[PDB]
Amino acid sequence: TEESLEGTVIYKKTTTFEVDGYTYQCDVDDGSQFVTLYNKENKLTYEKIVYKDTGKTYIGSWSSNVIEYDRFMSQQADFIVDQAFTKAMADEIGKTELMITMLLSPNTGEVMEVNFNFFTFEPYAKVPLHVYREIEVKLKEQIHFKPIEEGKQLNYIMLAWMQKPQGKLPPLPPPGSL
Amino acid sequence: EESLEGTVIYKKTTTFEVDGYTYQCDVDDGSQFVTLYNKENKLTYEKIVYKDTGKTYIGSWSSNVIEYDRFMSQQADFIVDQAFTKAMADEIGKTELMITMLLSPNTGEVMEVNFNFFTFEPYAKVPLHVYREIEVKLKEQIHFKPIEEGKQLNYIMLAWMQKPQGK
Repeated sequence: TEESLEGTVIYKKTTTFEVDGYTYQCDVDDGSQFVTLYNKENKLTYEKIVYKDTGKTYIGSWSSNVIEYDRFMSQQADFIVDQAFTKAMADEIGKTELMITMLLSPNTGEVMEVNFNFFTFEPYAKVPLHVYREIEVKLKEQIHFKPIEEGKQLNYIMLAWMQKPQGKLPPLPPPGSL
Repeated sequence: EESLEGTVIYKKTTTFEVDGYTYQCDVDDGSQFVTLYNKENKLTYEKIVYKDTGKTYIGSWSSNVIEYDRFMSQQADFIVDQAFTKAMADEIGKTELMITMLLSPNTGEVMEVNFNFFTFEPYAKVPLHVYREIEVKLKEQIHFKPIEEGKQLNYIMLAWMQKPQGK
């Protein structure tokens, strides 16, 4: 809980990180210094979102056209991201935001893959790999949304958002069923 | 040498009346998220707000609610650790329990405690007396001084994630 950012940039160029139990790929565009960080087992990182029946591109933007809104699950995803960072990291990060992407099954709405985007000149580029791994694992374990409307027809459902860790309280729990 | 139970205890919304206390287990069927609490608790679903305005308090590392007390935080962690046996802790693995203490913004005493986990996690096989013990001990032993924004809230929420080490 007192672990901080590392002193030097970890994700500086295209690299593979083989750690105990998992491998992450770090892809860096040299001109923009934009980083795409993902479990190397992921297959959909650069895949086009299409209607699976036809291969035609899906170009909607409103999430209610692909998933049923769920307040708790949405806030829990935000909480998982926020809670992975210590106060020391969050204080060093300041106002800069991380991009997180969850790729959902269009059948079950479960999180199949997670990936991260940020720039090498941002504080996210000094965040220890185990933080990103923890986010990936927890999102995959806990989060799902019901596919609806066009979402049921896609190859996958992409939920990408910008967030900064700030030390938020956990969400109010959903009420008990029955 | 008590271990986790063989089947999930907290599978659906249920009231557990045992000799000496009653716990409510609320389970959201879609998420399989469990909220486990003493049925006498009233604040489990109460929004934390600034009492003067009713505006929601989101929580932030930049907003102090209590005076930092390392030793008191260590006692809270010790209570949670010691309530589990080594056998339970070994079966639980890396998964963490969420514990929430709700404090008086006046006295900083722990008014209520509740627990959260998912039905598919090992915490859903932890005997009820473990949670009861944690609740009782936190309420009697743990207190913090409210300061700054904490004095302005309806209640102070201290929530954390912990994997028990076991007695």
